[PDB]
Amino acid sequence: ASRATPENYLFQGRQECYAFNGTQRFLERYIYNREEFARFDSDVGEFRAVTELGRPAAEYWNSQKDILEEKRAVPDRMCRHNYELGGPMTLQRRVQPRVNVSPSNLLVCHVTDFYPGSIQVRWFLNGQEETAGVVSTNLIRNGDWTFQILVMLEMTPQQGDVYTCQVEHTSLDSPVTVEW
Amino acid sequence: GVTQTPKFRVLKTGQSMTLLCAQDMNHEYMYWYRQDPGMGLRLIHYSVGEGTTAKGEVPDGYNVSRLKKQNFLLGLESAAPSQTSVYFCASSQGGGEQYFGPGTRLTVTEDLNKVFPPEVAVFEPSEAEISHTQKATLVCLATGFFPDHVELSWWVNGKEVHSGVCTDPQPLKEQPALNDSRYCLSSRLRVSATFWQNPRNHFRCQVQFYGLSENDEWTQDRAKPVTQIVSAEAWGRAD
Amino acid sequence: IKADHVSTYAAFVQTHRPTGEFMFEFDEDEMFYVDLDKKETVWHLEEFGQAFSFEAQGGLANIAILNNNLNTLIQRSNHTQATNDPPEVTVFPKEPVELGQPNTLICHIDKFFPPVLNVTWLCNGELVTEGVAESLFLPRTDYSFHKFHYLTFVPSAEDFYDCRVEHWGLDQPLLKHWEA
Amino acid sequence: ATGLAWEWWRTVYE
Amino acid sequence: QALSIQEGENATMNCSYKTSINNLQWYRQNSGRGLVHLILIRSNEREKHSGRLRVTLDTSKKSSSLLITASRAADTASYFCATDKKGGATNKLIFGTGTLLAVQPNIQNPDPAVYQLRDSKSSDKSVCLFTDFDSQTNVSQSKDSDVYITDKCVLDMRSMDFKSNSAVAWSNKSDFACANAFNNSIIPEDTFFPSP
Ligand SMILES: *[C@@H]1O[C@H](CO)[C@@H](O[C@@H]2O[C@H](CO)[C@@H](O)[C@H](O)[C@H]2NC(C)=O)[C@H](O)[C@H]1NC(C)=O
Ligand SMILES: *[C@@H]1O[C@H](CO)[C@@H](O)[C@H](O)[C@H]1NC(C)=O
Ligand SMILES: *[C@@H]1O[C@H](CO)[C@@H](O)[C@H](O)[C@H]1NC(C)=O
Repeated sequence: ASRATPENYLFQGRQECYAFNGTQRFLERYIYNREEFARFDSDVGEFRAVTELGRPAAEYWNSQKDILEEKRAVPDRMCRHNYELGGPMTLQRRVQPRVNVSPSNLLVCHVTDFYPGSIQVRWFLNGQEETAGVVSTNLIRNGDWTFQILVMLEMTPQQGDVYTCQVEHTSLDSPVTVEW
Repeated sequence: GVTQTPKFRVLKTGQSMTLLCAQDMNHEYMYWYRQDPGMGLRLIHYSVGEGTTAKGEVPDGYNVSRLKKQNFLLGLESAAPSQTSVYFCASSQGGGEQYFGPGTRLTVTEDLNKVFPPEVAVFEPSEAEISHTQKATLVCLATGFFPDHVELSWWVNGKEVHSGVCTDPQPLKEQPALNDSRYCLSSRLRVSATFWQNPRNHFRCQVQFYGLSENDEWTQDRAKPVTQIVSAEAWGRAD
Repeated sequence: IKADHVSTYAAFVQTHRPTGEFMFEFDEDEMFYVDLDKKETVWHLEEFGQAFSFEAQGGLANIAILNNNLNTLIQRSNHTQATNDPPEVTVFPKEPVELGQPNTLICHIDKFFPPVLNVTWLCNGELVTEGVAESLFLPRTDYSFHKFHYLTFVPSAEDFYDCRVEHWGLDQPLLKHWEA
Repeated sequence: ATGLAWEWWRTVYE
Repeated sequence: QALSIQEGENATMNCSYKTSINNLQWYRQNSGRGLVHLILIRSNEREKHSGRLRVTLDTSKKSSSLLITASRAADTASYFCATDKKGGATNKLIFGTGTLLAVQPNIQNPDPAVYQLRDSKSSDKSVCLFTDFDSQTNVSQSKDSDVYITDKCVLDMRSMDFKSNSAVAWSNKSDFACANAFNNSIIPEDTFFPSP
């Protein structure tokens, strides 16, 4: 009853700029549905057929030196141009995280509203960095240019003890600490 | 490999037409320019593929269509005198070389009755020039035509010649003050004195004119100024 | 590929809605896209619109090129439609949960193809039409898609929420339950 | 407010 | 912009653009027909060669120079500059205003003369021919209506390795004569005025 998939076909493409050590590398992908069949890699200098589906496409494109010359200029024309232009608000965006310690026997240190994604969350038990077989979740993208992370800690309390969650981030001069 | 059709056209104010551009080089990008003497080459519209077009420098008044990869069509809905120009088509594969077509000059006039074919007269070499330089120059005069859509060539013994020929770059106005004035053009053919003095050598000046077409209606008594070749000829003399 | 940062133009065309999308992501975060109906560039964060500009023709015509590639690939692939990949749904809040403190509930739909989705929020079993927002159909490296849905709510111990997701890979709508 | 660059995708051989 | 040089010499033409560019190009237009691409220089380059051409680029001044060495008669044309815009469509070019270049021939044995050609049975006009003058002479436009004067043009008799300038003047006027046809124009005193 119903549940018959409507007729649907898809084409998608990619234009990827890989910046590293002042170098730009450019990849252009041609994908039918979920099958990449043709690719241009600037380190290769010409098109390559990823699948048999893309052999006629890669053969014709490699015949036109006009087209090849236009793709070889992309690392300097687009990648380097957009990399140097956006440097201020994207390469150096800093958002300070917020830390929160509360239990659910696990202890959860919740870090919110931070950019970029590189962050270090360590657990301390009475000044000692007892990792104590800690379990942390993967990085959580919120989709609005902010990240999340949750780090669990197996704890068995002694009254008077203090657990400290220290968080080191590129947007923090000194580590932020919060105790339980 | 870029082709433009038509090459010449004369229209009445308010009439419509379509310029067709074609290329057999599988180029992905195509352009339509217009060139007037004062402003240089200016872009009207361009297209980076089937189904997509984009505006240029001077877009107002022109429409474009890219239903096929090989053809780029430029349309004028209501022709105006400001659209009198030469329209160039080009194709490319990127931001490198653009391959241009031969061009298409279009003249928009208020009254189609001002279209006149040319009169072609050939003038035989001066006898003094032959005695002084041992060379003979023939002059050809195309006169009283409108629009300035002419292609002049020289034919010796029924074959076209290019050596020793020099045609004016563009026709001049017979009356520069009056608009819609008729045009004139000159060309020269210089041959050796031995060649001109041969009575069996045939010289002919050919002027291909471009005027009205089949679909245009003519309601006047004089002959229809259709596109035609008007010719003048002269034979050698051993005097 | 070695990279300090990755900037990618991602775009697709398909038969059903959405028929097209053209976006640009910086380190896998959508920085801007071209609204194909309004023919306008839309920036994800308002700070981006003050420091950058993008001619909408870069998206509209690129979508046009891909539509031609779509029709070409349909004929050569003998009208092969791709297998439906069912989505994965996870629901989590943006900030740590505190009763009476305004928060944002995030529904992350992941690893689905084709990019045709009906997503809706349910509060206590009934529809929520206000306080909602959504992201684009974001690209993945395996050429599947993921998407974010947002709902601003006030946490209460007597409220339960659901993210109802419809997809061609599912024989029945998927309810992802979440509560405080 | 400076403008970002883009690149045209190419048409498949057909 | 206009410029004229002698055949076999060097020609240098200049242009300037307004926006930031990725590549600059030079185009040539002979016979008022289709423009032809000549050379392309990228923003990373300062000099590039092609045939007898050498293009120079200066990103700071936003100008460029084209150098034509050992110029020939076929180099006579208009020369344009074409640039793209950073941030715009990579294939959308903007053409600047052109400069006209005329490569005058080297007249070996100048013999300036004004001849009257044989009137035609089909025409009411009388034609005079000012020919065989050297490239130093400039023809001036007629200042009298009903008297039409064309500018000098160069013909090449390739068989005899001979080049010559010429200018034509005609009029439907009984008082019009070749002795006063090319008045209002500076012509050599050496000019030969034979009678018909
Ligand atoms: C998304 O929702 C719509 C409607 O709930 C689904 O079906 C369409 O419903 C409308 C009625 O509003 C019909 O006119 C259409 O013919 C229906 N089909 C299509 C393809 O539009 C649609 O199937 C849902 N999509 C998913 C993936 O669940
Ligand atoms: C970066 O590039 C420079 C120049 O090519 C090179 O000397 C250096 O080793 C590179 N650094 C790394 C980390 O690769
Ligand atoms: C499409 O059909 C033709 C004809 O049978 C076949 O040769 C070709 O391999 C098919 N291509 C695909 C991708 O199935």
